[PDB]
Amino acid sequence: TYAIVKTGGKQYKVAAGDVVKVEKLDSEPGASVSLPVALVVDGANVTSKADDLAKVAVTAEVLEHTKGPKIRIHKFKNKTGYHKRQGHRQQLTVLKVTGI
Amino acid sequence: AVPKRRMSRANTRSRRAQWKAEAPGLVTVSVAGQQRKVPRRLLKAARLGLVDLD
Amino acid sequence: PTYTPKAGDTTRSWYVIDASDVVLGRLASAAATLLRGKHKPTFTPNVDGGDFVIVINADKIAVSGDKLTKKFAYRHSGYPGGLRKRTIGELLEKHPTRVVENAIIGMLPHNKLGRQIQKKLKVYAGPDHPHAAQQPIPFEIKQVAQ
Amino acid sequence: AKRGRKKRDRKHSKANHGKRPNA
Amino acid sequence: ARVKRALNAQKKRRTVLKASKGYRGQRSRLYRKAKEQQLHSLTYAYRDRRARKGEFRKLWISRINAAARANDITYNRLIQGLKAAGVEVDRKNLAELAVSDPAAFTALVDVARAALPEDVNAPS
RNA sequence: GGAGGGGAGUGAAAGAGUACCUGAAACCGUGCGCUUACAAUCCGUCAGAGCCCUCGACGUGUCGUGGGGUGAUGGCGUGCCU
RNA sequence: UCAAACUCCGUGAUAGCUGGUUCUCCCCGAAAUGCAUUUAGGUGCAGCGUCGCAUGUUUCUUGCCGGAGGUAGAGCUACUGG
RNA sequence: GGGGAUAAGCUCCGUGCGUCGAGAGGGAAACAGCCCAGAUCGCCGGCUAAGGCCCCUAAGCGUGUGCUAAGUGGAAAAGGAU
RNA sequence: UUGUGCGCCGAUAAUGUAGCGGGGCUCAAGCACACCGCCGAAGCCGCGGCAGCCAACGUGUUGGCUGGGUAGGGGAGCGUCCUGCAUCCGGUGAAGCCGCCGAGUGAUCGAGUGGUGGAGGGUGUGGGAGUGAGAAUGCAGGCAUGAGUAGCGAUUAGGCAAGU
Repeated sequence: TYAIVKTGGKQYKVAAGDVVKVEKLDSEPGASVSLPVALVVDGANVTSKADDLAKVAVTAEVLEHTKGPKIRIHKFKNKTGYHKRQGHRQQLTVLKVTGI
Repeated sequence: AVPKRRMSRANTRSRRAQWKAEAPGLVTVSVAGQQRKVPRRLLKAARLGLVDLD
Repeated sequence: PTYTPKAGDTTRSWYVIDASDVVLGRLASAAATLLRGKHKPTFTPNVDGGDFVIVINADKIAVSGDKLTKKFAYRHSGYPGGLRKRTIGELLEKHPTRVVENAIIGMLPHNKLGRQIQKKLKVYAGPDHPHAAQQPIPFEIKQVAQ
Repeated sequence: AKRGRKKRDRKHSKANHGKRPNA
Repeated sequence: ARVKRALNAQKKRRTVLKASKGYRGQRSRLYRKAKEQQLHSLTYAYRDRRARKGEFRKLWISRINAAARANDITYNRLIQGLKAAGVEVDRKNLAELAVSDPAAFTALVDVARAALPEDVNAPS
């Protein structure tokens, strides 16, 4: 009994109790959010029509706001003398899916 | 002619370890009542005292 | 995270393909698909999961056109002027399993894994095979219609 | 001679659209 | 005001050398040769991060097409059906359904078959 | 035999012993963990099985918004400066 | 060491010549053309870059309107020739 | 367009022609100058361009009507040929 | 006989097939015309982070366009040393060196902490620089690869017993 959730432009397969890392949302930690659904499987049956999916939404709570792994970028091209250094850390929000 | 490149670490040690020694095979002989180990080549002499045992 | 096969997740089964009157190119591509485990949905490029493929009746296999006499199978011993060739017709008479093997061997990846896949292909000239204890599942070459 | 004609020929490929550097 | 360049220069030598640990041969001991690797190492990564997205999308297609042909439907038709049927599951989860729980995938295939046209070669 | 060293002492310290403050890097060993004798490798990078160590929660070992070390195998990949 | 020895000094000789010039990011971003040159692998001015000030679409694209050519083509009892 | 032998990956010109120079990514097996397209960073989301969809290799041993017997496809001339 | 679509011969080099990338294909996986999908990049879209130019209003947020780049022009910064002034740490252990755990868009940071150490350091705001090297067949010191390799310097020649 799981569902595929659209958030941040990406679809994650979640169920009750799973913990996911999605793009940053405007919700303080401890708050609850609701997310649309791309598909729901309940036992053997499958809900795939756009109409019934719009009726159901996945509720989840925001655990905390974290940062991703550090990305170090050193662009370079030989015989020229072109170095460019720049880091990056993506801001991530981790949710705990409570119920569907 | 001369070596063109600096031989790497893996290639140096691979050939170097072939430069080793083989320990002699020692047998036990009894001289004057004490047991000392001499190579089997020198077995006969050590019984006649021709071999000095420190 | 996408699912990746663990230690004991892989499984094998035995397929026997009757090579009689099948086109060499068509039979080989079918076998090369099986051996790489392309049919399973658990496919992973760096882990082999192909199913042992037995090819029987390997000497009756049909080659179209004039390729029975005008297609050569070359080989070089490394010595100067050491290039010796055998037309397919001759190669079928001496040892027939070679024609099927090579045409499959050149269909698989050429890396170290493709060398491991080859261990799972047994091909016999006669209509009988010794692997009856493994219960090969007879396999046939169809094409899914679209 | 063999090398020269082959290079000018492989300009006719579908993905080159009939032109190639150094002819 | 003579300045000895030991403190200011040793700083960048530690960064590269510590970050180049695990390399084979000289590329793990000497700052000059390690820096030559860090130029390549961080160029390979930035190229492989972009290529990883295309690579992983690919692996999923291979798993989809393998399971789609097990249900007797080619992949290109299966996608044409799903787009027409209004199912918008991406390839990552479609490959996930195909491997883990095959029962749902058969349900999805049957949806794709229904929404396909009667004669797919029609000039419609 | 000496050189040198081990006890015992001086010393706050002998990781201050007249080769002596602090004691880096190249270079040279020793011990331990992983890996390697069918294999074409600008020596990395992205996936990644297995083994070993660690931090938590739950029993005998089994997962996790985990961390480390090795990396079998696949994909990509033509040194730096002038 | 000899088609004009060695050492010091002028002296840090001078080279339209070869080499070298060390930390980071942000924005913009060319030329290999013209004229002249004891000149052609140099340089000066112009052309193309950037920064500041001034002027504001004057730049550019499309439609329409007014222009002058002498190429492509064609023609030869229309000229000069064949 | 000139020079050349209407040869050169030749040489000298014109072009609000392109690209490389000073440019990554996809295609052409590899292959600065050809074709698609100008990289602010991250994503294990989606649609396409050139090019492809039997296996290597991603997606069609796709559907309809024909043609080829030469592996033509997967190099070439005057000319020969029921 | 005429015009056409595909073909045949002409055909022909020197390491090894070698004028499809390979296997293979005429049971086209070849050619021509129509039709149907799909794969495909750092292109376009989705979600998030940053910066430049401009505008809207505001006592710095929002929005819109833009962000490949060598020679080169402009702006802003990290690190090191010496000093004015003001402050704080240090034999209850500074600097330096080796680690662990982390941090920043970059040079880099750690008044976060372990080990070695034994006497000076940090910060704010100004002043001044012998202030940043990977390369000049660059200079000095230490140490590698070749390598336990070549050699051990004539044309005479050494041997045995005993001793220390």
